Amino acid sequence: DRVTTQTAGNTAINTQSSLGVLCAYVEDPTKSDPPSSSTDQPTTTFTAIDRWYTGRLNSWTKAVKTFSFQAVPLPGAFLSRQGGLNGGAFTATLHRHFLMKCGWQVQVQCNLTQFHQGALLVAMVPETTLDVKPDGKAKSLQELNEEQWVEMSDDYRTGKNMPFQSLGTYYRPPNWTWGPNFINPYQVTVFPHQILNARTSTSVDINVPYIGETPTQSSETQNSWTLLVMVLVPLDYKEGATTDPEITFSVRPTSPYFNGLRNRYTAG
Amino acid sequence: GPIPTAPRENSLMFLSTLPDDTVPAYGNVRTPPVNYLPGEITDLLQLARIPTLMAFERVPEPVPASDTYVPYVAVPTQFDDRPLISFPITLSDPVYQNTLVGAISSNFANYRGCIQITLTFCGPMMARGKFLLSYSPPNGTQPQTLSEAMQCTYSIWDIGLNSSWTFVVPYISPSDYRETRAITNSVYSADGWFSLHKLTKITLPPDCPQSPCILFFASAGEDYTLRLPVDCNPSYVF
Amino acid sequence: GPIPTAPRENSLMFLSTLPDDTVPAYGNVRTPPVNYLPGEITDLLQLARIPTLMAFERVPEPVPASDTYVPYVAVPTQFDDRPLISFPITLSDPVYQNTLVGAISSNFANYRGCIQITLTFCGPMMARGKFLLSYSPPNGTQPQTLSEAMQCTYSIWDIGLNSSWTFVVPYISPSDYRETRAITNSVYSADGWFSLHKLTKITLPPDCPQSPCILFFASAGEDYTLRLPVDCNPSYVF
Amino acid sequence: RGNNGNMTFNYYANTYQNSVDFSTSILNPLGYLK
Amino acid sequence: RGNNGNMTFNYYANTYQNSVDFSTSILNPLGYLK
Amino acid sequence: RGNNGNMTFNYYANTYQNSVDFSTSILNPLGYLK
Amino acid sequence: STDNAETGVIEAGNTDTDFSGELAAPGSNHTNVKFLFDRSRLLNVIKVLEKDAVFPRPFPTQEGAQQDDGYFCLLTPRPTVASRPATRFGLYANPSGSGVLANTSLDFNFYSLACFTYFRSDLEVTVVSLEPDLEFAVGWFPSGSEYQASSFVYDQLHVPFHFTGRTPRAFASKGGKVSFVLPWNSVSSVLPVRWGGASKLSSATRGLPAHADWGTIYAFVPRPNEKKSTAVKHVAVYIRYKNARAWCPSMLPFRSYK
Amino acid sequence: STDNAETGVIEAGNTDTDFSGELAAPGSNHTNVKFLFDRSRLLNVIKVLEKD
Amino acid sequence: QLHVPFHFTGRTPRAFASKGGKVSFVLPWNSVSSVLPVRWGGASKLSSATRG
Repeated sequence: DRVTTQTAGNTAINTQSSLGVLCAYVEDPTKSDPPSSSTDQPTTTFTAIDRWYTGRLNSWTKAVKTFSFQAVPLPGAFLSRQGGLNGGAFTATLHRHFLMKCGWQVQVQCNLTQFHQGALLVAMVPETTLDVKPDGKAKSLQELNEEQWVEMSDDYRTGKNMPFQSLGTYYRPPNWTWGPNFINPYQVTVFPHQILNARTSTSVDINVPYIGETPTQSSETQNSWTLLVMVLVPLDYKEGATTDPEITFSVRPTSPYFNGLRNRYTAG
Repeated sequence: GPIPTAPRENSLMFLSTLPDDTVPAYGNVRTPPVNYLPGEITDLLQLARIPTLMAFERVPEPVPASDTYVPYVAVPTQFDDRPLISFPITLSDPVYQNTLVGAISSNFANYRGCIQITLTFCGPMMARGKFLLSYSPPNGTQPQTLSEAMQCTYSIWDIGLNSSWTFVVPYISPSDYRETRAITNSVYSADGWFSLHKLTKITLPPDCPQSPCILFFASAGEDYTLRLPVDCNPSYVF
Repeated sequence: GPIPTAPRENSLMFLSTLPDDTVPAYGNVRTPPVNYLPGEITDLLQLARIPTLMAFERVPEPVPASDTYVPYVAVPTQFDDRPLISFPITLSDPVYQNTLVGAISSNFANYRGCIQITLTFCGPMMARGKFLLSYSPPNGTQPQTLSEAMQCTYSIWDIGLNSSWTFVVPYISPSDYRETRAITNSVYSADGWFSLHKLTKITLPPDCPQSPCILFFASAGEDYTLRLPVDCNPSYVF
Repeated sequence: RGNNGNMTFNYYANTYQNSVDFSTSILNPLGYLK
Repeated sequence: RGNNGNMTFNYYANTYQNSVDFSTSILNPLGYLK
Repeated sequence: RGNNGNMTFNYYANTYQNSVDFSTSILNPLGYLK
Repeated sequence: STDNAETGVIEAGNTDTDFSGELAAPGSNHTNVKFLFDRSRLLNVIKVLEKDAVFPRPFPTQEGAQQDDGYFCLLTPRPTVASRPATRFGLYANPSGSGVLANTSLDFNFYSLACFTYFRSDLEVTVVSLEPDLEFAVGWFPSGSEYQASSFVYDQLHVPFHFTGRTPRAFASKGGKVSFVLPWNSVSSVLPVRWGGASKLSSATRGLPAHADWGTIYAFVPRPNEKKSTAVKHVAVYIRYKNARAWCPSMLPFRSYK
Repeated sequence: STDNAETGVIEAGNTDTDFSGELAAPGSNHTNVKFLFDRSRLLNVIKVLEKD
Repeated sequence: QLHVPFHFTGRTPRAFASKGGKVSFVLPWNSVSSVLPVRWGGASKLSSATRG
């Protein structure tokens, strides 16, 4: 058992010691319909893009602390090209369609030995902004390698690290305390998730269909499923064990929905 | 004894939209008949799908006559690679000042659906040209030259024995209803610009005049539905 | 003539919980559809039986980093005969600060039923130990050593190929409903402490690290029902 | 139609509610091109 | 359901009471492991 | 019984009027001498 | 028992999972989300208009501006600053100085239950004056629209336009209270309590869903403009949610330690 | 398309008049003229009589 | 600038009277125990409590 050879398009990934699947909210998530708000003929799926793209994430050592997480947005990951991960043909498509709509398979990657311990937590939270400190500039591919992890401060816990706006100098400068977007780390296992540790598994999967505030959000602005990995108990290993294991990931779109041709996107 | 009652918090108020009627102070009257005169209105949308002439800013030759604003297009002879007319879709822009769907949209809040614009040629029959018209959803900048308006959504058009070409801007949208005016010019209220380009030169024999003209119309399509009124703009009376 | 009526003492008041509805001031509108997005909530109890990581006070080594509070257990190597973790059952204690049933209980007044806690091991596969977990209803003092936690209600637990052990605190009670927080820490609101002891030593080969770790969860069982809400604690916003 | 909630009853008879006419004895478009 | 005592009648028709939708033409768990 | 005049109807349903119980699944004297 | 929680999905366990004993009866159902929320709740207070109103500006505003602040109430549970949709929530603790204090608001106790990501309802507007012996008038316009502000003279008396219009008004009694239920009117599909996104395509503050809201209530007295008193006055506004739904659950606000 | 508007009467054209795509559902009916006007509206103010 | 307390709002019901009116409503059971005692033995907690 426990050997899951998943084949799509022309690629095929298997993880020999895996666990299973985990759908969300509907037992078969790939089913959908073309959106009702549009009127144009939607460009549906095609077999050249039904794919596992993979991409390297930062490694992890002794020096990490509890609740420290990486988080990658989606499909905004495909735009800025983190970790040697690009959509390739897929970005060349969704630059040219003002409406985009799709659900996601993910299986994440590690492999610790049998003389280790330490629990990760792979989960994809819905509808968050865990990539910006309030200056207004979204962080990009250069400033990922200076930290390797987000040390989980209190300002994400109290919702103080969401981008506010220019108050206008007619008023008083305020005293902010709360925002509705936050992360409560004692609570984060209410989302589709599974404990990945050196106990039983090596690589493990999530699966999720669509959620949205509208039938179809915009092309290059929305980010529904950020996926975040966070450590609950740190690693311990004696001198001679394999130092600093490596993390990558594998993202699959399922049943894409495009709408609306124009020129290739050039940012204003 | 009387039936026991309990008045709730809503006492003696009157709501403007309150769906009920009031006791008449004088009743049992008759009226003149109606049926002889034709032309009823059940919905104003039977009204709304009539052609209406748009209104544009005049090219840089301001004639000092009153209100130098022009319901046509003066095509130039000269070769340049910028469009003839480019205007957005926000139904309060100064190009949508007196179109019907603009006019009866100007007092409503939200609509849904398509927007037809058509264009009627007017020139000498011995003249002939090729004109394409193109539409793009909101990009970062505005699509300017012919490759950009080429890739998106267009139709080329001949000059022949007829004189028009019915065009319908498709209805792509995040949310099904859309606003009518933009208090903040967001993605929910604009839908990208519209333009038309000259593809090949206007071609015409000698001793017949230069620079032909084209009129623009604007009408509601089939799916164009309105909802939920708002108080009006009295600025016409001042 | 009108029907005779008699207004009772309740005139023009509005009750907050008053089970009735009011006349709309604007009606007959439509809405965008719903059905496309999945994941409804009928009851929050479908919400309430999800695992949730507890939160404990750190052992006496205060790391000066922010909020030195720990969602696991650091088992020591040394032989002593006091339990590893002991915590009461009052659903406002600082061990129940961010568990789900604690969280959505913190704004309700009364519940009824069981409370599952389970615990997930995390250590090297070549390590193995025997751990018992025990529960006692309110005695005079607190049961401390292994005879006291032995007599009451317990389960021993292996380390093998799996990694957890689902445990359910039984529901013994004077009265069927119970409170959620104790204004006076009485018999109706507490139900005795919970603890777990190490029964035999953790056993592990050379060149693999000491002191393994165990995570704790806390979830509602089957019979866990809530009732009768109360106004909330706004102290999160300050 | 209009806007009412009067799906049960009205109080007065309709000849006291609004005037009715004399005795002289899926929608439609607005004028064809024949 | 909610909380009502309106087991006899409501005054307005329900299309005036609350909005209804368009035409696109014993409880359940929250996501299995297949 | 008690004291009521409500021989026609009550307004709310009785589950909103007063609490009812759970499911555990000519008068009489007060204790005989056997 | 002896199942492991690392598969992400574990069920519940009654007493006979491993012990001797039988499962207990279900107590109540004060749990269903379309009953739990249906509670009359005030969000804030309102300074009453008495003249030709003017409404606040876009995001930056230099001094010398003339707007009348704290007269509108963009009624949402979402955090709001100066009666326009903000993204964070202020509490002006050290208010000494110059420069006007903005009108903040938030629905406090809604989040402490809220384990959701998307929400759906209708609401009702309940108003109550705090000052005695007062008679007033409430107005409203829908979301994705904007207030009309001018005045037209009648018999030398300047009277503003918000006495009349299309959108409904309501005139109270002698110290009465006005209430009515109000349905959906939003351009988007469901109300978000979390959002990614931005208002326009580029160069926008990332996070505020500007057109997924309800609307606003303003109060004003039925008097002409030139007969206005010098004492200002106040009025509160209340909301009770109705027929609610919910989707795709999430976390809770973090409790103190502290 | 390719009809001419100079006949005075032109109909409307959906998306499949010349493009690929299908027509959209009707949204609402806040359009009928015996519902649109039914709104309480003041026209003016009045000085009050007190004599002959 | 006006300090307003929290007991204007909340979950549990409020009631605002009229001009010198009177407020009344019926209220059901809510007690953790079974029936109301007019006599009692017992104590609040297990030990060191006032008996009665």
